[PDB]
Amino acid sequence: GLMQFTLPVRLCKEIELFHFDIGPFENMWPGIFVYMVHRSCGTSCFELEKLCRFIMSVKKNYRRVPYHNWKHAVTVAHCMYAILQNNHTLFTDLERKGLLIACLCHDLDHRGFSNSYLQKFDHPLAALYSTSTMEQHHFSQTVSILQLEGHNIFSTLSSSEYEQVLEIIRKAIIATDLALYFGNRKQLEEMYQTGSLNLNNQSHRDRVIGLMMTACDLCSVTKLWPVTKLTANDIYAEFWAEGDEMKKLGIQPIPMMDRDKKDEVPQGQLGFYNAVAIPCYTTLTQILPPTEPLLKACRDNLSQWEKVIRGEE
Ligand SMILES: Cn1cc(-c2ccncc2)c(C(=O)N[C@@H]2CCN(c3ccc(Cl)cn3)C2)n1
Ligand SMILES: [Mg+2]
Ligand SMILES: [Zn+2]
Repeated sequence: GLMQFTLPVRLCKEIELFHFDIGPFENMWPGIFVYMVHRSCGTSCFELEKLCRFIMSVKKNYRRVPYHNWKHAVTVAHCMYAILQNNHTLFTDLERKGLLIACLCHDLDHRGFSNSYLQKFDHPLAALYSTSTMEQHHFSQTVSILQLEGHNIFSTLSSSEYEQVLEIIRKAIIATDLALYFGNRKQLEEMYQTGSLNLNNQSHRDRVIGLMMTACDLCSVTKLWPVTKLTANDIYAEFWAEGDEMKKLGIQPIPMMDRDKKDEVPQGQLGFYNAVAIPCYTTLTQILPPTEPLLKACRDNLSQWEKVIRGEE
């Protein structure tokens, strides 16, 4: 009950900002997660012992990949923490619980390869789950860990509440399949512009939560430029590895995954900003006005990639 988590002064103040970087000290990240749960959810939300064990079993189930790793998980959960803290009254006790856990679990057991590559490889997972292949696997790994002895962090919920939170988690993890993002954001754009967006409508809440998941997943593009630039190295380290595995299947990869084409990266980034990132944060800011600092930072990074292209860096 009375056993609070306390960060050092700099992290105490900066953890509240959208552009917070969790740091290189891996042993501090569990603690930073529990801190976020306690302030976002309460000190009564989860049994500490159950939560600690759960977190450690989650960490162990992320692989040693350049980008889709334990650090990405914690980084996505922080961006959701920042959203939820800036939007106190909008979300239910169940949603706050579920969404931090969904963010921590969203890339469980990622091998660093796209849905596309699994399907072209003919991976077993592409037979078990024909769409959102990796995301259905992430949800299936999340249920696994929740079902280890001592790892049921939701044990104090009723049967029906437990079913709702696992449905919040299922939808939130599926929503991280970027292929689903474009149509979701368009639906949200019309609903907002025609003033029919209704947050008591559950089908509507699910779409807004979907877009929050995309926002949190892409939050690399919302950091300060030195963080954004160095994070791009880890992302393209996985893209080029996949490119290499495509070329082993006898398939020319897209330029995004071809290391021979590292020259076209700065133009590649502008398209991403213009086609995904800026639209994602713009729509998020219309629906949830206090998430504007995400759109501001993303625009700052677009300007930096236009300077790279101009050779101002
Ligand atoms: C799934 N996802 C996440 C990210 C992400 C996230 C955070 N920082 C950066 C990229 C991207 C992403 O950058 N992808 C675009 C899509 C096209 N692309 C090209 C295209 C041609 C060349 Cl030569 C180089 N990159 C970059 N895609
Ligand atoms: Mg993913
Ligand atoms: Zn992710």
